[PDB]
Amino acid sequence: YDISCFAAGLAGNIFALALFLSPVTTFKRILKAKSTERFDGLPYLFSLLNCLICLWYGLPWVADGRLLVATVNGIGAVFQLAYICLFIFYADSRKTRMKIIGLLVLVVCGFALVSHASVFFFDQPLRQQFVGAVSMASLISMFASPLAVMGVVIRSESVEFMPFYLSLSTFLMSASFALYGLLLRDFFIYFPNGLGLILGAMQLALYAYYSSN
Amino acid sequence: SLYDISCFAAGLAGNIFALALFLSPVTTFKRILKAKSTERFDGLPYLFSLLNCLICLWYGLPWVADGRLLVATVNGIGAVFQLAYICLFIFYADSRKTRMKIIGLLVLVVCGFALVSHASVFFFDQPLRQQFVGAVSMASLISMFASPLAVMGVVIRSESVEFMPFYLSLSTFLMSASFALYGLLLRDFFIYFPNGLGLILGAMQLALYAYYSSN
Amino acid sequence: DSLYDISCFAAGLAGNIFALALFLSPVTTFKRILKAKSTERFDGLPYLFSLLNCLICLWYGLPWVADGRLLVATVNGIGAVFQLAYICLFIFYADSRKTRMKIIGLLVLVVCGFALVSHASVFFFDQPLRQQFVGAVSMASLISMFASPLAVMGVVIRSESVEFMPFYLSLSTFLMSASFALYGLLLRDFFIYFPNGLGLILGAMQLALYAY
Ligand SMILES: CCCCCCCCCO[C@@H]1O[C@H](CO)[C@@H](O)[C@H](O)[C@H]1O
Repeated sequence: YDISCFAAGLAGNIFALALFLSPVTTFKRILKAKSTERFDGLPYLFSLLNCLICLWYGLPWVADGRLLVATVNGIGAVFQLAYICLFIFYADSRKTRMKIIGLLVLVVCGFALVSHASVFFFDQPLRQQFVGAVSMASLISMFASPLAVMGVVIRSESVEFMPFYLSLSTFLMSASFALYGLLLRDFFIYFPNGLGLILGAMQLALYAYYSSN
Repeated sequence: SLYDISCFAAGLAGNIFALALFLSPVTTFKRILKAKSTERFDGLPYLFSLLNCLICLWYGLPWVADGRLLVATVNGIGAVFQLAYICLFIFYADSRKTRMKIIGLLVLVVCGFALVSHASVFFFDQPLRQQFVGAVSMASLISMFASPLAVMGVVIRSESVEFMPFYLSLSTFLMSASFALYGLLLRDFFIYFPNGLGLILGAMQLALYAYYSSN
Repeated sequence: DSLYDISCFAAGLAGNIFALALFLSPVTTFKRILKAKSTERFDGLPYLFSLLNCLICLWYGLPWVADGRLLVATVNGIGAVFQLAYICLFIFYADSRKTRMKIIGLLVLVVCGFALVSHASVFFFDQPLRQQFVGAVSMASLISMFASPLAVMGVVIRSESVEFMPFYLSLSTFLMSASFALYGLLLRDFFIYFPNGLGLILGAMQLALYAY
């Protein structure tokens, strides 16, 4: 019973590694110029903020018996950090440079603030509930982009901006982590990951629809 | 007792008043029905509304919150009506983009709702369940208020009450008042707060209607 | 006894005095409005949002909601009064009937709504859950206000000009945020510390930006 839970966690984590390779396309495009035209820099920053707070949830002081999420969000957050660090010097125009760096300062300092406030002001079991609520809120907030790109596919009647390799992996990742939180009976892990399972399932199905015809 | 009877009277009153609100888009859907076009109309609000009605309906049901059944009844009959609407629309939709958009959002709302209901009964044992489904529900209902506030804005800017009918505004004012009374009697915050907030909005709406209708 | 109290009251008073500059900040606009007698160039909503914030926080400050929260009621009270004065001047000096009606309607919504949530807070909730509720609502408000100065920082970074964003205002705001942060810190009240800690961060970033 335990073994299956742990295996599920490892599987979900390793699956997340695949989703993390998705933004490499714009990063290929940076050598010429890094804006990117038609695209906006902040989401990567946003994603890292999320991964930070979730990593906070993962740590043993906040919630006991919840080790693996700290692992996936940790390696994920670090890899994101690499992205923003790469962006800011290669940023186009000083204005963009300063904006992204500033927002980064905001994220790091703020996360330090909520980490500190969380560990100081809150005693168990409240601490877990709070950091949990914030984590679930972040994960749910993130889902906006896949829903939007789904909208774009419907509008264009074409998968012109939606890759399958990324999508299938994310579907598997949500299913796995949903199983993780469900088996662990921790709601904060289960719910958003289940919602992600739904959004991904819709993604795969609609992809079948527009790839077919 | 007098409290049981009053509670039922308030709940039912809210139900009957609300019925007008649910039947309000029947004119637009009749016009949609004519010439079988959804080109001119959208279309999405029925999804946002169905999601809301389901989550409040879940709250009403006896497993999550007991003795608040009339809420389940209004939200249920309401959800069926909205579902009929999105179905009529979804087949009568003009262009594949609109039809498939509505289909997708429908799958999204229904599966999502299933997820939150199931999680609610699974992960949560009483009374926290009631508190959770309550907060989610209250959040939804308060979120709905965006549209009438918006049309109040349109009325003020256009100095016209074209998009604000008194019959509807008054009826919804009454349902809000009634359910506000309902929660108030039940001493249920989750019922009282959003409908009370709605009572304020309906009151302002009726007032602005008075101000701008007179001339 | 411990050095809890001595720092505790002084932090609140000092923070309040530092805070005073922010409430007087838009008076320049009203000076420019008073000569103008228009309000065309300016809208209009921010004074209402700010009044809403100030009432929710003031309610939190009251002994009805929270015991031992004395200074907060004071600063938020002075704030609410000033904001109400602003809204009255804007609404009377309003440019166009549309603006006048927009503002009057929203003022009605805010005052009526706040009274509503006050009543519900004191009615439905018994301690300590009440303080937790009014705290959560207050915190959401205060954090919500923070969007606008961040917006002016965005405008400054994007537009090379450091127009708007006063150093006096920025320093005063950093100081008030920091002080009330210490107040929440000593009280071990999360709802007080967290938004003000965030304010200390935003003030720090702004201070950094004056060093263009
Ligand atoms: C969006 C969330 C905002 C705060 C929501 C929390 C409201 C607190 C619930 O109030 C009352 O507390 C009782 C316990 O004392 C409950 O058993 C009862 O059902 C309820 O009437």
